[PDB]
Amino acid sequence: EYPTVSEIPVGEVRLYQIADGVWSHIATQSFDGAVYPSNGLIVRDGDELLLIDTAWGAKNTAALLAEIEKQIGLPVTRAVSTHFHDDRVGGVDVLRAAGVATYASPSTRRLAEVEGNEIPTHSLEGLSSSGDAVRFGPVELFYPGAAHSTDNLVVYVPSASVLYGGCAIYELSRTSAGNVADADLAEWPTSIERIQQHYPEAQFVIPGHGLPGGLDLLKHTTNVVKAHTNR
Ligand SMILES: C=CCCn1cc(C)nc1C(=O)O
Ligand SMILES: [Zn+2]
Ligand SMILES: [Zn+2]
Repeated sequence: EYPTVSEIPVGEVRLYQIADGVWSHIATQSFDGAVYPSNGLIVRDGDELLLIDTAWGAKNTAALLAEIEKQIGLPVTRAVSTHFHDDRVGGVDVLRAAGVATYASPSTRRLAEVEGNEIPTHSLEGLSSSGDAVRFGPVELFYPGAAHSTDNLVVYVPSASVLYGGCAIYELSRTSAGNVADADLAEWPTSIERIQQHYPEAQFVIPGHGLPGGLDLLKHTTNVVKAHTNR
C-alpha cells in the first residue's frame, strides 16, 4: 500500500515502485504546526537516475539518497525541482554536495533566490510560456501556467503513463485549499485544463502531497480551488 503520513517519521524516506523504472519518494515534514507527507519522483535514465524534487529539507534529502542507494543502486545524476518552495528545492545543497546536477526553470531559480531558498544550479530552457513542453531524459517537462505557484511544472513519464502533478494537483481526500499564499487562484483551473489537454491518457497521477490516483485528481483539484474562490 502507498505509505501515509503517520507511517513515516520526519527524517525517513520511503520509496514506492509505480512501474518498471519509475518510483515515487515519500517524506514528511512539519509546516505551520503539523506534519505533512510529500511526494517526488525517481525515473531510471539509462544507467542513471533522474530525480524529480527534493524530499523537503536537507535531512530528508540525505535520507532519500541513502534509500535510493540501498534499494536501487544506480547514481542519481540530475534533479529537477518543479517550483521554488522548500518541499521542491529544500535539500538542493545536499544533492549538489553529493554530486547531483540540479535543474529548474529560470523563474523557479529566481523565485527561490527571492525567497531565500536553495537554488538549483542549471536553468531549464524552453519552459517560459503556458503550454510549453520539453524533453529531459526519460521524462517530459510541462509548464501548464500559473496554479499552486506561478512557476510550477508537471512531469510525464511516457513509458509508464505516469503524470507527476506536483503541488498543482491535490489528493482526493484534500477538500480545502489551505495555504495558497503564492497561488494564482484565477489561473489555476485554466492551468489544470492544459494538463488535461496535454496528457489525456495519463493512467497514474501523483499529487504533490498524499495518495496517487487517476485523472480524477485534476477535476477534484479544480473543484477545491473554485470553491475557495467563491468564499
Ligand atoms: C499540503 C501541505 C500544506 C501546505 N503546503 C506546505 C507545503 C510545503 N506545500 C504545501 C502545499 O499545499 O502544496
Ligand atoms: Zn509549493
Ligand atoms: Zn507543496
